[PDB]
Amino acid sequence: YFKIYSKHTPINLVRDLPQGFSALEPLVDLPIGINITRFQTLL
Amino acid sequence: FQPTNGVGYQPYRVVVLSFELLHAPATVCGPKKSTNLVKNKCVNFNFNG
Repeated sequence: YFKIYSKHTPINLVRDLPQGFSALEPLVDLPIGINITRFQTLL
Repeated sequence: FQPTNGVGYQPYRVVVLSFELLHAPATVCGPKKSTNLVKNKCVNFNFNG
């Protein structure tokens, strides 16, 4: 099962991650079976 | 194939459905219909999983 959890929040900061707590809800549960090894982003 | 041919020689469309189970999660499921629900009475229930 390929779990993808997500969460959105506002922020006012550039140079580092914000300090604080917030939970990520589940969004996608892919019923696939591809043994993953690597990945890459697309911007 | 001709329309005047005998029914033994007329065209027939055949579809063979096979169900393959592998070492992977089972992703094709049946309808799995349901029934009515009753409250305030002792029942043996079977919800989603």
